[PDB]
Amino acid sequence: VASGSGEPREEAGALGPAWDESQLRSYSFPTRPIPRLSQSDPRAEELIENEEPVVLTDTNLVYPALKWDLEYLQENIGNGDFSVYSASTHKFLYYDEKKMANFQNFKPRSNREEMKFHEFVEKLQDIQQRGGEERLYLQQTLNDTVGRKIVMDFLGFNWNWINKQQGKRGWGQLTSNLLLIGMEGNVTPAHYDEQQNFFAQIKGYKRCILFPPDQFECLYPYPVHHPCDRQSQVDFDNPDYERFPNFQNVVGYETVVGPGDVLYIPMYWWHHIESLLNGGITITVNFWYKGAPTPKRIEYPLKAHQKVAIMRNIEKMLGEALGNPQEVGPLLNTMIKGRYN
Amino acid sequence: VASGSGEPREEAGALGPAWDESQLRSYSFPTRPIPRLSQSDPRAEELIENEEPVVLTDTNLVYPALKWDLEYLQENIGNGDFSVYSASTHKFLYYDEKKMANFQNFKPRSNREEMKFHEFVEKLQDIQQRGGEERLYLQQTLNDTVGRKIVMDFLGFNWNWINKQQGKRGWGQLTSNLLLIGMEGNVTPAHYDEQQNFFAQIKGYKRCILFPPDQFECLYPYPVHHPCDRQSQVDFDNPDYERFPNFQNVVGYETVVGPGDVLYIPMYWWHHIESLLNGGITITVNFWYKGAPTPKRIEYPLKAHQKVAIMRNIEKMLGEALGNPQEVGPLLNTMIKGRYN
Ligand SMILES: O=C(O)CNC(=O)C(=O)O
Ligand SMILES: O=C(O)CNC(=O)C(=O)O
Ligand SMILES: [Fe+3]
Ligand SMILES: [Fe+3]
Repeated sequence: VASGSGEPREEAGALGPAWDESQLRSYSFPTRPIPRLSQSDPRAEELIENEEPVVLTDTNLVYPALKWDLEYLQENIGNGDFSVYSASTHKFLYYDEKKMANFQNFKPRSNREEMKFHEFVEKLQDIQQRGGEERLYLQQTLNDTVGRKIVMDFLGFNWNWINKQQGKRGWGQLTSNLLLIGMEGNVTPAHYDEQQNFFAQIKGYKRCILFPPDQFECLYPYPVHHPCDRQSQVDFDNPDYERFPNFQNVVGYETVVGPGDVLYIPMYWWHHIESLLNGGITITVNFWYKGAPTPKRIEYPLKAHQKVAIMRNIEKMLGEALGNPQEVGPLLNTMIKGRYN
Repeated sequence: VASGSGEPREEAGALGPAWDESQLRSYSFPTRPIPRLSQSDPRAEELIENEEPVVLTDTNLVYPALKWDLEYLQENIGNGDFSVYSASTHKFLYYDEKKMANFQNFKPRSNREEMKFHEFVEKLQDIQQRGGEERLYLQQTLNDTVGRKIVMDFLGFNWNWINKQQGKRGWGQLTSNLLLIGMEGNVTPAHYDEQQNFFAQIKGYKRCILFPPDQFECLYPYPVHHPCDRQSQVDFDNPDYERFPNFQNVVGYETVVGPGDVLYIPMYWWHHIESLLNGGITITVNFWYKGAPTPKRIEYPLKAHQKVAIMRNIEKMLGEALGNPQEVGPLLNTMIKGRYN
């Protein structure tokens, strides 16, 4: 019942198990499986409408990209610049660079580097070819500069299916598609995003651990003005139960995605994403949409995510009103001690 | 230097000390004196402009009322209804009756009773004449229904002086004049008001203990939606240092006012008001003015009182946004734990 990602699937044509238990990292909390369903299955429509995650196995969303790999993409993607994140651990914490102004004691552990696709490939290879232990993770928004064969792939994505989704759920516009290409073992630690995400897996296998927005009190996000806004403060490999006691009560939903699977990551749901150990490189492309417009009159009882939005806005307005984000904390405490705690 | 109210003053004509040390209650914190100055003294103007308290000894503000007493007021004040607060302790905690909706576990210890001036006097007297231990405190806004001799007194207040003050400080309009008539030993426990107050003493002696708005963290006001909004949770006679640890650090300003003295109580300053033990009944009339309009662009550094206003507004908006004031607390805590504390 806490079966996490379940018994690994069998590759077609008796090519054996897709992955095994030992490619997954070990964590302190339990999880139950995300459902894997066909896009024709009305349970899947039901899950998406209710803003619960579902892995869809047959959308054909990025069918033309399943041939993508490093060689094919070097050949075809253009001479635009790609953002490449760097790290000396498997954990790639990310920084909002605009917020770094306001936190001096904030030297960064994952630096961005702009480079050309060929350079990233070279750099990956002189690491492999020399056995160094650094890690890279290309994360770049698909845009104008990409070459023609890639623009044809893109155009062959299943827009008929995803636009009907966008229409049915009343979401806003497609804000972007992020192209992600990681090394085996890379982790994107637990965070939430404020848009709806269809997360289309292309090459390799990723274990995705999701927590509902109602787990906010177990995951201890950073302050909103901090550069790690929206990321959990808890180190999942070494959790500090003294600072984060409710992380002892956290319960997640997990799954392992491979080529052709699309994971719906609903807005505000926490997600922790790991490229399987010793599984080769991973490729994914996501689809971010603004969420449906927020309705005319509030309907009680509020959803968890709207309480999350409320907290964010309190922190943001208070930061503006005090003229300094560093004063948010002291004031919030003055507000609650001996009054609300 | 912590001399509190100082060596008691001598009544003119060798009528002896106005009051003595033993008419004052004993409390845990230190205090320093509020200055007593003449309204001609430019230090007093300076204090008022800077929103610091000053006792003015010679304004003649309510000179025609110094003849007021129970007999004169029964004779002359009309047949309007007077609010009379009741209590079985010296401590008169007050309730905002509109806020009682939202706190069920809120039976009240000081009930209001409407009555005619003659009834209040009778009621005082059958207590005196029978030696019961209940306490009353008439607190009523001066208005239309008062009789002609009282309206003449009123008209003879020193409007020339107080309107020039109102003009010079850019305050808004006179919102009201509260008439207060207390029994000896009555206490109004520590609270703040959001208007500027000239507090004109008429009969008897009151010890006024003020704390600056920056003592908010030592005085632990009730939640804003509570019926005791703006009052301190701390019982000054039996202070709970485990719930209110910073009450151990509180420092106040004190003074003893008598007939003819006017105490400026600046907006947001905490005040605790006690009618001296065994000093007879007290009479006071206050003058409440809306504070100056809040300036176009905020000027950093903010004043303490503006941080207080900011806290109030957070509590109020959050109560509206959640649809229930009882959820304010839980959410504020969820917001700060493991994030800002
Ligand atoms: O794929 C990853 O490692 C990170 N992806 C996301 O967090 C996302 O798509 O929102
Ligand atoms: O005089 C009292 O006992 C109470 N007065 C006040 O709190 C006031 O004038 O604001
Ligand atoms: Fe994300
Ligand atoms: Fe008051």
